[PDB]
Amino acid sequence: GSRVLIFSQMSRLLDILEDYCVFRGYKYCRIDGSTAHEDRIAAIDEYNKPGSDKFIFLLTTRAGGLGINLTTADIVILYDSDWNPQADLQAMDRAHRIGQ
Amino acid sequence: SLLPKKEINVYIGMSEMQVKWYQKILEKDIDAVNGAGGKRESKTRLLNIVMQLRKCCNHPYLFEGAEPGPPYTTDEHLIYNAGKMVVLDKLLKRIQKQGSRVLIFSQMSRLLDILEDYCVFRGYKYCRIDGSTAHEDRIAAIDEYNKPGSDKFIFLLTTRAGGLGINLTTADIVILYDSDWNPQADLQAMDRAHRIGQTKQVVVYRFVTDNAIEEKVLERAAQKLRLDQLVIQQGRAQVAAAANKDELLSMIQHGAEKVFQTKGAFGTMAEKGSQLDDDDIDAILQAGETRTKELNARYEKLGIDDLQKFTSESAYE
Amino acid sequence: KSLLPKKEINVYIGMSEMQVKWYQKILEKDIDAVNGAESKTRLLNIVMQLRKCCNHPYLFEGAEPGPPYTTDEHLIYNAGKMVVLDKLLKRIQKQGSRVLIFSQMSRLLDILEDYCVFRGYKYCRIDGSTAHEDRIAAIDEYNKPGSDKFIFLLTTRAGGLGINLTTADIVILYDSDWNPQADLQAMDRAHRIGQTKQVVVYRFVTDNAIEEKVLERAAQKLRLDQLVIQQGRAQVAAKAAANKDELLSMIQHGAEKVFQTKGAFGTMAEKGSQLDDDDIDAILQAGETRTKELNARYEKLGIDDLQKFTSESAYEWNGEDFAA
Amino acid sequence: SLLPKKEINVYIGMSEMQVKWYQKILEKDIDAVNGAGGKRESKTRLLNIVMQLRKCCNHPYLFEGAEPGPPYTTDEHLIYNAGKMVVLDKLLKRIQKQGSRVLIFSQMSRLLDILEDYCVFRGYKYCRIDGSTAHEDRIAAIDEYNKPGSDKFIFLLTTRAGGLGINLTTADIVILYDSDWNPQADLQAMDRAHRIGQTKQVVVYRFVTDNAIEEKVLERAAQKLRLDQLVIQQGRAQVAAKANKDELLSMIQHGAEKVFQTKGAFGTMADDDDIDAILQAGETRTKELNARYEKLGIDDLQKFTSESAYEWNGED
Amino acid sequence: KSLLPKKEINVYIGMSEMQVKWYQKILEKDIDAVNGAGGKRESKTRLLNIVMQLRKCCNHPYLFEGAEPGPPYTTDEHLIYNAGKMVVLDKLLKRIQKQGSRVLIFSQMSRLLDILEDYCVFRGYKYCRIDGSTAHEDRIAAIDEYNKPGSDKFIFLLTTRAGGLGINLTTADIVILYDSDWNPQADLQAMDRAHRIGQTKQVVVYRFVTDNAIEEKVLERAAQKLRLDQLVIQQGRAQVAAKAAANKDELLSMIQHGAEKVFQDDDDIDAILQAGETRTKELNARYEKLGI
Repeated sequence: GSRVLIFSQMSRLLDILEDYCVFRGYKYCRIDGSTAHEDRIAAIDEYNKPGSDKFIFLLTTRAGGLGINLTTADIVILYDSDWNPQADLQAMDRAHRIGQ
Repeated sequence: SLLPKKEINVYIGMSEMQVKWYQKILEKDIDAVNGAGGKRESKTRLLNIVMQLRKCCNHPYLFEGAEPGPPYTTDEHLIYNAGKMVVLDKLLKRIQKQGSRVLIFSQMSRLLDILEDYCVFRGYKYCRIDGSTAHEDRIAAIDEYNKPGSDKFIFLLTTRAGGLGINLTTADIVILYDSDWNPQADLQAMDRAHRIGQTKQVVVYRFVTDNAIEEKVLERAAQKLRLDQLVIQQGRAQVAAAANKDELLSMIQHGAEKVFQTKGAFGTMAEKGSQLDDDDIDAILQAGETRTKELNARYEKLGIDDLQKFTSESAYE
Repeated sequence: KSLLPKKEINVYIGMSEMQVKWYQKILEKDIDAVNGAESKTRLLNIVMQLRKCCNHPYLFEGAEPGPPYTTDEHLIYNAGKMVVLDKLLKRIQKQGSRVLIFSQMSRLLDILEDYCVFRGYKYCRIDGSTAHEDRIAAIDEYNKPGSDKFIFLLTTRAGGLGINLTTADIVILYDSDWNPQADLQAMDRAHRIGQTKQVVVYRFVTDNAIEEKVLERAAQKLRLDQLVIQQGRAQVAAKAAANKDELLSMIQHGAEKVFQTKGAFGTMAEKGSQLDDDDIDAILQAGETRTKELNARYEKLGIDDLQKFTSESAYEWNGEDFAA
Repeated sequence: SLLPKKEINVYIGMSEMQVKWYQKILEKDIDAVNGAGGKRESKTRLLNIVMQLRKCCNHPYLFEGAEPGPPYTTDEHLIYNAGKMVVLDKLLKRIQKQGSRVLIFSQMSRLLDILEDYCVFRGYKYCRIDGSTAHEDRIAAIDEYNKPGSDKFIFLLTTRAGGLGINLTTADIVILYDSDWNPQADLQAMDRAHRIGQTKQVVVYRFVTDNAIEEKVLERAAQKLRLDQLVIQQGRAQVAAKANKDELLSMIQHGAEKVFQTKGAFGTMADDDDIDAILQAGETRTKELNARYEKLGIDDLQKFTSESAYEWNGED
Repeated sequence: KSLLPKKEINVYIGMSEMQVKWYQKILEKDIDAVNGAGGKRESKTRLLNIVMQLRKCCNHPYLFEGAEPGPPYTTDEHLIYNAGKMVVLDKLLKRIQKQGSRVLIFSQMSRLLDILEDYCVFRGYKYCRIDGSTAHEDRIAAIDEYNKPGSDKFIFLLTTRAGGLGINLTTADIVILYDSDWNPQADLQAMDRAHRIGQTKQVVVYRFVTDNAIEEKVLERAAQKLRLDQLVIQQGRAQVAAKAAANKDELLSMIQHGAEKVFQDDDDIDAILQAGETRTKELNARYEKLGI
């Protein structure tokens, strides 16, 4: 019953995970960080909607910005790591913050 | 692994004798007690009342002519005439029974004098650092209590006496007979036994005269302690309020790929083309205010731990 | 009196086909620094050129169609912000509202001057190169009851202290200052004591370009300034000594119960002078309980909820005069 | 058109003679003034002290042996030994000048005896009804004051006989020397001038001894008046607590249109996630409903009587 | 001890396809009163029946005879998916039990508790029941069975009638009002079976409401009845203060006022009326801002 955020340095790796989530029939949203502000607002709220359909959320590590909330997920997977330890540390803090 | 210390407020009452002296102190200057006189009065008058109530919450024998009439003996009245002594007597007894040793701190040296007579009365081996104690003396006092297989049991100190960095990890219990006005002072006295080298769980007991002046004293210090934490935790804010290479690099690279992709006009211009009817403007303003709310409600809620840029971020690679 | 809070709306704007060409040209002429390779002085130039492009291509020389330089509709449709502004001003006038227009670049106000003349918009202007007697002539000519003027062009760092243009209700920040406190001064030329109507502030932001990223970094420093404010309040209260009233509340606490007490007080009354281990276990149990409850009350007071004596905020004007 | 009345408190000091007697009252039972008696104590002991301070705030001559020693003569010290009488003299002097007629009420019949001797000293024509006055007598006193071309100018009355349903609109100024514990009794005296038939503006002047017992008394009556108003305006809240023909129709009709249109299932029927959406949105609608109604008053919740008179359908 | 204020949440529910058919059938078989043709006196009685039949429909179609497929009647999944409230209840109970909470379920209709009884056995929920039936049904025995330490029970089915009898059910923390009583004080008296002295957890009250149907309009009329009842209480309290005579403390504070200070021109005479009227308007302002 857990919900997961998955972070990556490479947007073309998330392209691979997109085809994976379709191959396994997983519901998901995605923020490249090279998306749009309104588009990623929708991706956030749809994942946090009380009663959300989605299960996985595809993210790039430095994408969302500061202080977005994805506490409706409880597990974070860092597919690969940033050079700066804070970028990964802030990726965990999407889930590990006030409201979790 | 150093275990976090256990700090417990032990709320104590007053003996019948203390109530008599507590009433007299309040009575001898009842005008200032009820808040009478001018607002121009210097702080000296009220502060004198605070001192007397503080001494009275410690031990009545700090007032001359209090101890039962001449000749003077050192017996059980030294214990049962002060509520803190009664709680301390069974507390110290239980501390030695479990193989624990204790540091006892106080603000007043005349109270440690009272505790000296208590320790001799009960046959407790003890050491004392006063703040009126020479350097070579307290060195030997530290070593005596820290000697392996030490004879001593209680260590009597004033909250300020020793100085920074002295080590008393051969004790695991700390008893604050009375509290200090600045919380860092009491916190430093706990860290005489709660520091690297301490193996056992440090427990700190703080004697507090419930429903009197010392309970109200304690709330203020707890506030000033909470204030200090907010300052220290926010100490990173002013150094953050220039521009990193990456910060300047992110400003330029932001949306630059989408610009190179574009051959005609950008968003608002490509979709509508430099001509805007009322409906198109209305969407622009509704979309902006919505993005404005979500942006402000996201950042005005943040804390220092999210805004603080690590120094390793400058290590651009 | 009642001063309605200011409504600040970010208006995200695209770029014209001409802007895209120059924006690409700027990125291309120094693609080496854009890629990642060390001096920020090289980057600070790229930033300033991109800001000019987000504002107007005609700020670059040779951009406007060659001589003669004629003022027509091309002054508008070649800049994304101008297209939005022309229709925004058109609606502003229809609803009987007057607008102050600020900018970081005086050469942009020059572009807006040519626009106002081309559209028949009566205007005034304070450039920070404007004499005091010439400033006061523009202030009064704009504020006089039944005034003919409609637009007032000012530089964000014009540096007028205490200038009053409350006869306008709309403020448009054509581009944004790197210090959010400077823009808040420009807002508080209409949104100040004396304003009777709803102040609406439009902040033009070039979407999906450098101006959108600057917008986010401004909110970060804007919040950090609030945190410094709160650290200052918590710092002042922490070093503050007790008042005569604060000392009084400490002395008076429980004084009535002591006068009420004839025998012993509290613990010494509950089980006098000799305490078994069951007595100590009850004191320590309730004592550790009251300690946790006491800490919980104070562990919930954060910087964002501090007793404010002076009511400053990073989201209102500093009173600081920004004459650069 | 009946003009609303102006109510003005006149805060009055006391004379030195009043001060000495105000002290003597508190001195003669300073143990009770300090409140050192038992709770078995009947209200009488403290009520006696209250009455004296009321007598003192009115006029010192109400005490035995207070007025200067024999002989008892009507002089200026009848006016300047009482704080209220000093202000009353100039107020009566100015009211008489502007062609207005005044009703003067009081609690104590022995004070009307003092105003009895005062109006003789000043040459004011007057009437008086004590509440110890006969019926046919107080008809002649009412008519004499209300007869066209009346000689009288002042009307002395106790608050007892004021509230009987009588009519004194021929005067236009009401002076309350002292106030009753029951505020609705003074309002019975104000409504002697301020009622049907009054042609001029009715102004009520209330004499209050500032910084004394009468100032605190004024607050107690001001509370009881506000309490009286709250209970009157919320009175119909109980009959409203005890269904219409229009409510039953709206109850039945609420969703009937949306129901008839349905061809499958209804709103939510047409996952554990599916329950978290309902509970969250249901809590939101609950907040707005409770906030909207729990802030309302009887002006809204009260059903008018004509609301039960279903007549036709505004929207078929 | 700390008794947490109760969280009351309206759970808005739709209707199944079967309910819509019956809800329409009720409205259709009696359209003259619904359209307003009822008249003066006869009409009011006809409308009161339609209300009660719609409430039966909002509860469960099987309350109407001939609704459930003919004899025999077996308890399967059709007992749940044919009623909107049952679907929400089935998953809500699934969450309530999983988080270790025990739930009281109230209802206006005992024949609906009959349906809920068939549901609990169909799902394996241990339960007790009080119908307000005083015929050989000792309600004391079920209370003790539900409160016993380490109890086997999970659900307690009650009629809103039998709830307000001074019975104590503090071992449960969740109350679900399947349907609501017309008198709000009856439901509040039903909530206090769990939310009373003895409760240790946060009491949450779920009120099932059929959205966009008669139950939603009833919900608003209940908010009216609940709020003005508070006003009558406030009037009663305000009534005592107006009838109350002064206490010994009230008399002493009146006497002591200014006692210590005593022991210690027409332009101007007009100033009293200015200074007095200022204080007179000021005095009234303090009390006009009180209100109930």
